[PDB]
Amino acid sequence: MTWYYPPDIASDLQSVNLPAELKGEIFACAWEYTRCVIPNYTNWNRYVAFMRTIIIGVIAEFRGEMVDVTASTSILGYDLDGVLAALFEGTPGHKEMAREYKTFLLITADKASERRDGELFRRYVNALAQSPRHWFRMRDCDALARFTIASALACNDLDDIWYTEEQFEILTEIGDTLYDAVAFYKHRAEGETNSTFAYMPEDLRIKAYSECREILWALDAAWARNPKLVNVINFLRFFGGPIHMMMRRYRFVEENLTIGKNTQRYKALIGRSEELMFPGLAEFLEVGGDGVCDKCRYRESYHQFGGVELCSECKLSWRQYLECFVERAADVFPELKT
Amino acid sequence: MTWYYPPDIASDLQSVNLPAELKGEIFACAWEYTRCVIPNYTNWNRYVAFMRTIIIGVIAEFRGEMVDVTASTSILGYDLDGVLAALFEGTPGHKEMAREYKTFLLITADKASERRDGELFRRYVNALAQSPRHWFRMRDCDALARFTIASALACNDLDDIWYTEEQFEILTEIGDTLYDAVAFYKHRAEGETNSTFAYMPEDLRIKAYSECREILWALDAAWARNPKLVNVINFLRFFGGPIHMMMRRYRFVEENLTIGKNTQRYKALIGRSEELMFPGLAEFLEVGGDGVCDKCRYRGVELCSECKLSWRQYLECFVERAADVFPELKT
Ligand SMILES: CC(C)=CCC/C(C)=C/CC/C(C)=C/CSP(=O)(O)OP(=O)(O)O
Ligand SMILES: CC(C)=CCC/C(C)=C/CC/C(C)=C/CSP(=O)(O)OP(=O)(O)O
Ligand SMILES: [Mg+2]
Ligand SMILES: [Mg+2]
Ligand SMILES: [Zn+2]
Ligand SMILES: [Zn+2]
Repeated sequence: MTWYYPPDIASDLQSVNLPAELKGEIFACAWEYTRCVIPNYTNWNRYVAFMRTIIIGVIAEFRGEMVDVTASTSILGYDLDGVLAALFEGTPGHKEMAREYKTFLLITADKASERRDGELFRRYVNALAQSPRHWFRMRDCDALARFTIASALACNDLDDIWYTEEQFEILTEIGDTLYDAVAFYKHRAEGETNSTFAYMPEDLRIKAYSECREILWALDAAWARNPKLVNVINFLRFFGGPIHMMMRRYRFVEENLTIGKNTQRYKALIGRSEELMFPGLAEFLEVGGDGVCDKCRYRESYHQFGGVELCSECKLSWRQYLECFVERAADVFPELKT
Repeated sequence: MTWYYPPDIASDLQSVNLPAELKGEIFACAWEYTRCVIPNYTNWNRYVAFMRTIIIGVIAEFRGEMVDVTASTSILGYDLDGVLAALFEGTPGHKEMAREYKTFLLITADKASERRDGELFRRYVNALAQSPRHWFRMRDCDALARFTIASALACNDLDDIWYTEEQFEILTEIGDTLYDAVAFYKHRAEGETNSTFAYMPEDLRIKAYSECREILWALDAAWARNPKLVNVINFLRFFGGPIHMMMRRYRFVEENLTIGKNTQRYKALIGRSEELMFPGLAEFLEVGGDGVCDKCRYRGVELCSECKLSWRQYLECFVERAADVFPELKT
């Protein structure tokens, strides 16, 4: 396996002590993922900037101690605010997407370090189980799903396209449900905190893929004749499982071409929430951080999922929320009712 | 489960007696295939023209009797040459792509009808096994591969991009190998005449997918900073397996989100070669028709030990042949 990627990023990470071999695999992952889920572009500078947000994120996912968004320094030799400005300067969601990405670095770096055992990560894992709507919003930011919808419009110079909050919530729910359904087994093997069907009932995993895919086709059909909006649908379609066959990050080939097998720091970051946290996350962490249910089983710190275990009365509410996805979709996207 | 597709094609096939639910299924298939392997467009008119070629093709592929390019009239209520001009007028391969398509209609509708037993089809299936280069050229046309590369350029108003014969051959070999690797099982339980790894040793299936996927990543890299060539790469990448997860035609849900389980007629049509057959097919049929190898078993053809190894060396050779054809891979 040779690692192929544009030379623009081939001398990235000069300040960073990792094997050249590993820099290679990281650069390739950012290229592969960018080309899979933003398969069209008009703006090379934004494309590469997006690639650089994936380079930092890949590193954060497996060596949290190397990435500290709180230090407000160079991150891995990159000036993060300026990379974020190259990407989104003059798009509707610049400031909010800079928050989305910093939240992703903060949480992913904590999860992939000692700091996993700290207050921020405990509050976050607990806050995931607050509610099914809360789950999908945090999972959105963990997967950079609305960040990548914003990035796909930006990289095609669509600086005038945007969505309501509820519209982002439906689009990312479709994307994340589709991915999380295909990535189930892989996520379990890893002991993930962040996988839809650690929380959502396993017996709905096939039905929920099917429903999401179908709605996606329905919105796609409704958006016909506007080729700009194809960049949003393509993100979700290509992210929602297909990347498992396409990216060397995954083991389709290896598996013989088959699919299916310190409370101060918290309070300081909460005070920096306008900088570091997506709109609403600080509230999510204050309300859900300690658990919201007496029967749900929390751990004192964080071939099985590593998160909160929902009690069976909570799981019904999760089941029921999944089961009214079509109505919740048609609701924010009236064009589906037609 | 209901069928979703732009309302532009929702009243196609008014001349065709089929249940509205099968029309719906066919419209969905064409809409879903188009969006999957041509994920961008600028030219909606050309995009609908492409969907309609897929609509006709879906119907040829399961009821050959309902499609006859030979009869020189409208096909399933479409003016075929008109859909093809809507798609390709001003593009560099209009005449060739029209011949390409017509060959697909000719061979697909024979395969899926009584004509399956004719000289023309008998010669075509023997011609598949002439050589591995021949297989990939004919598989190309059976899958509308280069037809779809051309349509991806057209649907994005790239009226001036084209490839040499050699360059299409490699591009479609990438796509057809990736697709045929993944679709192996779907095709074994179908008894396809047209599957790569019925000819290519089955053990190279995994290697080949890997290597094709690796070359497609190398090509993608080389073509960086030229957004218009993404439409070529995107076709091969999304055609080559990922459609099994994305289109309802396939069984990803139903399999629990898993992948991996007369001679007068013949001579009349050769006489209409410039109209009905891709450049060179006539020859492939003339020379290949009665088999090429004393040892190979003809009547899909079953290859001898000598031939099977020659095909092996042709697969193993792929990187060299791609780099030969596309200097951009060497660097
Ligand atoms: C920047 C980012 C979102 C992730 C870094 C690794 C990358 C780029 C993976 C491919 C994109 C996916 C599937 C992200 C889901 S977050 P996940 O942790 O569930 O991804 P995984 O399933 O482990 O690949
Ligand atoms: C336009 C066309 C070429 C085919 C008509 C039906 C469609 C739209 C199928 C999907 C496109 C593919 C993968 C073509 C392979 S032909 P095959 O018969 O070997 O593929 P199969 O696996 O049976 O779909
Ligand atoms: Mg992960
Ligand atoms: Mg078929
Ligand atoms: Zn509970
Ligand atoms: Zn032989």
